[PDB]
Amino acid sequence: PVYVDFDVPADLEDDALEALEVARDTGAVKKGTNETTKSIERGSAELVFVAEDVQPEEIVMHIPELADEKGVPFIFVEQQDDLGHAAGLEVGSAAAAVTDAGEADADVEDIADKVEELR
RNA sequence: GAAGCCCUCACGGGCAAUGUGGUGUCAGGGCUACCUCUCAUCAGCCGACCGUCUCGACGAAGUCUCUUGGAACAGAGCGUG
Ligand SMILES: [Sr+2]
Repeated sequence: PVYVDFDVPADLEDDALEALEVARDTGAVKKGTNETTKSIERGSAELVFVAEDVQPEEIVMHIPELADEKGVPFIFVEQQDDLGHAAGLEVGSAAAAVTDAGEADADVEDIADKVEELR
């Protein structure tokens, strides 16, 4: 909420999670705020997800600005456990990063595009 | 970066991407590229001597004479470990 600066429509979040699921099956994805953080720093990240029900918020507060000064596009998910399920985890995930999609590159592109428009 | 931990005989359950586990800890470390090599460390297995304290077993040689005395464990004489 303090790091969130725009609401994402359930529909968009839907497409993003699906795109993320086919990303792990095909391409490569990072699970965890730390791994997600290094990817954004090493530049090996295409799309990073960030849960919105993260408490404490400090764990993810840095993702937004870090992503901006790195061109890396990012999107919010209303729930932490979905992101983890989608990321293929048996647990939750405060943040996620698609380290190069996989037969989803097309979708990822649009989502990023759609997001930028959503400001 | 799930390669992990806990409970249960098992089935199964719980924990864990807000990081279990690997690596590492100033002879700094890590990574990339090399040489060599380990007996350092950490973990676990086995597992005492001796010594000290206490307890216990075993363990030599007179119960001879006279006198005094209620009593010899005394005096005098002979004898022993
Ligand atoms: Sr959780």
